Amino acid sequence: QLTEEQIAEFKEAFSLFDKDGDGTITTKELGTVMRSLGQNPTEAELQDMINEVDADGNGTIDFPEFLTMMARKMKDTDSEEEIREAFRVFDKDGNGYISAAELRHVMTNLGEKLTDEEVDQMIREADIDGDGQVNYEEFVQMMTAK
Amino acid sequence: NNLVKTEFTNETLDKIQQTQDLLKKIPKDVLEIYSELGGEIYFTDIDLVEHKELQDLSEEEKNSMNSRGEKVPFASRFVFEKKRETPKLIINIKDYAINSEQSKEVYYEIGKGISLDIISKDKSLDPEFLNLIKSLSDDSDSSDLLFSQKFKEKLELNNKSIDINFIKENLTEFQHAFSLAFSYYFAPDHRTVLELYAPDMFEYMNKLEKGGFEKISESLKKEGVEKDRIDVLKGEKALKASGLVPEHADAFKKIARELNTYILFRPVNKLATNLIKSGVATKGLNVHGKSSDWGPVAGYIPFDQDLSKKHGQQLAVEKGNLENKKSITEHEGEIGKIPLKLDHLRIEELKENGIILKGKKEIDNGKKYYLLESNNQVYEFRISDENNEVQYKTKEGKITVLGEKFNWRNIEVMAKNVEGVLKPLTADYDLFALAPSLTEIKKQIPQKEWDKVVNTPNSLEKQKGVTNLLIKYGIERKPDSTKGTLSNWQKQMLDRLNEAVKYTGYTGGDVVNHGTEQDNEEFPEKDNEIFIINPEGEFILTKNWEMTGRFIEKNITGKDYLYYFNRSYNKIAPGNKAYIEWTDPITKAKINTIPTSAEFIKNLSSIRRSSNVGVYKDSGDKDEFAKKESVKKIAGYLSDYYNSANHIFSQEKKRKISIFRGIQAYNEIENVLKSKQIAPEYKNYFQYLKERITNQVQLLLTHQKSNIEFKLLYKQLNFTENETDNFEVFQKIID
Ligand SMILES: [Ca+2]
Ligand SMILES: [Ca+2]
Ligand SMILES: [Ca+2]
Ligand SMILES: [Ca+2]
Ligand SMILES: [Mg+2]
Repeated sequence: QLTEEQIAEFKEAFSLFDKDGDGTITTKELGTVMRSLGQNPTEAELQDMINEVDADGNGTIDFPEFLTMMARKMKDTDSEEEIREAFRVFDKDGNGYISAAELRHVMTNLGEKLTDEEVDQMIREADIDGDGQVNYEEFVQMMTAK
Repeated sequence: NNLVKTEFTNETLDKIQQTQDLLKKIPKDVLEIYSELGGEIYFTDIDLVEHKELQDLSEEEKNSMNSRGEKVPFASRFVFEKKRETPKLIINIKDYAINSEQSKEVYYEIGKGISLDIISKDKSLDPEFLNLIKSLSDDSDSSDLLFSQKFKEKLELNNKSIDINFIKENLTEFQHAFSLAFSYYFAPDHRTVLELYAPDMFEYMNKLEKGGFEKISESLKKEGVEKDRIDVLKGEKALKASGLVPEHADAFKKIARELNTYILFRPVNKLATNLIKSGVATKGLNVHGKSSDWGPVAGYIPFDQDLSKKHGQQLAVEKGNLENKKSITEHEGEIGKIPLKLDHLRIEELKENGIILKGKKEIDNGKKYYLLESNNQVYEFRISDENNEVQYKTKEGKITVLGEKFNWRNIEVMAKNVEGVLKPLTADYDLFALAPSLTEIKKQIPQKEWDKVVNTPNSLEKQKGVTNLLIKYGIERKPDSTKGTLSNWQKQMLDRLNEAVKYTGYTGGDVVNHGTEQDNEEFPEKDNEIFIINPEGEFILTKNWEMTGRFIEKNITGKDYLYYFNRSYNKIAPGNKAYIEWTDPITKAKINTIPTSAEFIKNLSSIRRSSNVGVYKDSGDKDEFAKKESVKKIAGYLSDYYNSANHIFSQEKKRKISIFRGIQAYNEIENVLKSKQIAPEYKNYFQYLKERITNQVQLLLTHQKSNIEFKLLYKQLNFTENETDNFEVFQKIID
């Protein structure tokens, strides 16, 4: 039962990637509407949703065909919240950033012996912009991206 | 606090290899005492006179009792102590000369010494007998009346027993001594002089070196924290405004320790403190009636709402009653009303608390009634004798705001079922938050799980698996029919509390009925004073929303405890439509963080739903589509910024490859900011976005080579037709 606000997005976004400005989007086009929204269906997981409705010329959904598609995986998920609290937990100093020092730290009270090496290592693979630390964003990515 | 500051690194080692030699002689502790007192030492080049950056007009020469012997020819000085606030010792050196006549470097010791005396032991706790009796070494203990080195013009008064009768008057003179003693005990030359003349001051100083210096370097280190702290009133001084019933708070004290977790409570009304100990059960979620703070009923939830705080609120009451009824209607068998039976102690309590006035008696239907007075002006009250029931009626010269008027009726209160017995209701213990230690949550996860997780070969996936574990077994909060919204441990915790206040004596059931206000996303409340019970057992009560916040950051946030805060903070909680602020680190860093594809598209959607106009309108102006096509371009760069393939790169490249992508976005933004009539609302936004990008790219630069300013760097680029070589250009700019 998405909120109205929850809807405006799903249109602002759904439209922005509607090249031929009608009101329906291709498959690749869908892939992008969502990716941009910060999500990302699999090459094949992308069909079973759209594929599931084929009244528009087999392979093209309308605005609703989409809006009503934002249930299957959405009328359930709310982790986006926890993950942000998980983050504030590892950012032990209040800087909005997670340093290898603090990863290793929180990582051990929870009882995990990490090698000084294999930490600077995790931190690195979570760092995308290269500033050595992981911010909420980089973090959010590392968590959800499967 | 780096104690020593070396001004001019002018002379070769000679100057340096001199200051060192000087200090390496003074005991590491004697320095710690200095730094502790906040002092700093200044070693500067040729600055003899009032020339040092700290050598100007402040507390200077006021009275003249200066060096060992007194002199005061200032201008002829090279060592000095800025006496007043933090001690500021300033010394300068010139050529190769302190050792021949060490009679010079000695002033660096006394000149110093006046560092620790008056705040050392001589007077720092007070002239504690140790130094008070050691000072007695004038001429009464040892056959060494050889104090002619420290006691001349001020103590040739051998003819006067020097204890408490006279030592005060000249605290000052007894410093001139502890100093010279110090200067001697440590002077590179005359140490033995001190050991051969006064025989005690030597041992005194010696014990000081023995560990006496680490002494004060602790009673000061400890008072370092305790001093500058967060003003919370700890102890029963708090347990008072706390509201909680003492036997309980204490009962709780055990759990805190055992489980190791801070327990925080909101204000528990005082007018219910005892109704609790008494055995009155507490309000659950099922009842939403308003308590009261006056008359006999006070501290109970009068079924009649005109008898509660909202007395007069023809609409609050009108909606208040409306709520007890449903409370009963809906939850019959467990929620209903019963007669107010103030007991014994309660009466005498609402007495010295000036809520009710017990006086004249009376007779009715053969039963005795002690009129129970209350300065209210519409209801009169009286309590029975047989049973202590209480009644009221509408004065013969008034009316109920709802428009009701009646004769003597009993005062009914809301009551929940509790062991098949409708017990009356009063305030409950509304937990503000619960902060278990991370280590505790660890013992909340079923070994096998945490095991199946850690026994993985993927460095980064392990981390993830853990975080989720930590999320599942610790941060997650589910809803509940009974106890509201809370975590699982939150619940097991919620029990240990009640069972704890049960083996105490409570017979009203539970005192903590639901989850933490941290889940009051609905109708968040802001209490100034918060009662907290640390894992040690101490009681604490903050005074401000801020102090609480500050408190939590210092003791919970950044110590090892799990804590989350009300999701509705910094937002606008729907229910009561309230904005309650709480420091959020993520937001701290927002200014310096380029936004995401989604975080971007979001803010668009937002505005659309406000100034009904969107970035691009569905029309034909090939200018509109220009804009559409153009934001779609930004919502790409931003998307590229955060690429997860950025791992197959090195740190060095990441910043570069990113700083660029970042610039890219910034560009297309300048591009659209310079477009047609883009509503001024969006105009502002993009203006906002720009700054982020700017801040971001700057931050990414500072991490590398930093003489480059976004502003400049940008100029030097060309996003006209060919973007190609442009990037090769860029790299070159950062070398
Ligand atoms: Ca289309
Ligand atoms: Ca179709
Ligand atoms: Ca941090
Ligand atoms: Ca980073
Ligand atoms: Mg409550």
